[PDB]
Amino acid sequence: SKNEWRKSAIANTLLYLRLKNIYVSADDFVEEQNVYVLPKNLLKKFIEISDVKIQVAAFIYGMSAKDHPKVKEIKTVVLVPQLGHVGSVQISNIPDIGDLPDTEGLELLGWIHTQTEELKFMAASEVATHSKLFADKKRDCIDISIFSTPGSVSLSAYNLTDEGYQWGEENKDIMNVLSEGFEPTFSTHAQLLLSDRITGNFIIPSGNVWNYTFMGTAFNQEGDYNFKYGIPLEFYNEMHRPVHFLQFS
Repeated sequence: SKNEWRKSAIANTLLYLRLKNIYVSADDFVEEQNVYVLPKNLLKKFIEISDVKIQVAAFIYGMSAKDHPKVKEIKTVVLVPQLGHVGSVQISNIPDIGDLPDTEGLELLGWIHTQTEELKFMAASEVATHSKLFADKKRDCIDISIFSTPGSVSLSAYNLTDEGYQWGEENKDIMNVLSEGFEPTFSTHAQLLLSDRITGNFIIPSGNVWNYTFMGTAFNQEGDYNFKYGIPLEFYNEMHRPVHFLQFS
């Protein structure tokens, strides 16, 4: 619907106001665990480009800080082609950004995403998505979950347990008419800090578009996509609107 598209784009124009009230998860320090540090500028943009209803996700990359090897500063957010849902998101593969400058020395740290339900653990869909991405690759990757609701955003970071990965691998394609054997205790608290004392940037798809929610037939979940440094488009940018052509070859 043209009218619904117009209304939904307007609804997102107020998302910047949620950055006026930011809540970050905190717990007793554990010296054996890493501390993950998110630049405020990345959070601001990430929220600005998100949706009030449909989940939006991206990969986080970074490296150790100067003061301490166990402080991981997030340098770059990689927005990859995805197809979002209420309560879940289909994310394309861990991206190849090796051909880009200043990517040497960057570690894959995990993923970041928005959600519209307040929880104290990774949801069933979160667990499945996380396992699909990281189970055979890098199990120490974190999940930064952002509860986005009128007036505010709340940030919590999680690790997935081996039990969590085990169960996630048994649920390969998502449809939450499911969740048999799901346990809220599959995830543990990871240590997160928000900081305006550091700044970060974005890597985006070579063709700019990342939101395939309304272009499902063109989405290639197992696609080999190309990437570049850039400014990410907002969810209801007109470039994300489906268009049709009649072909004569």
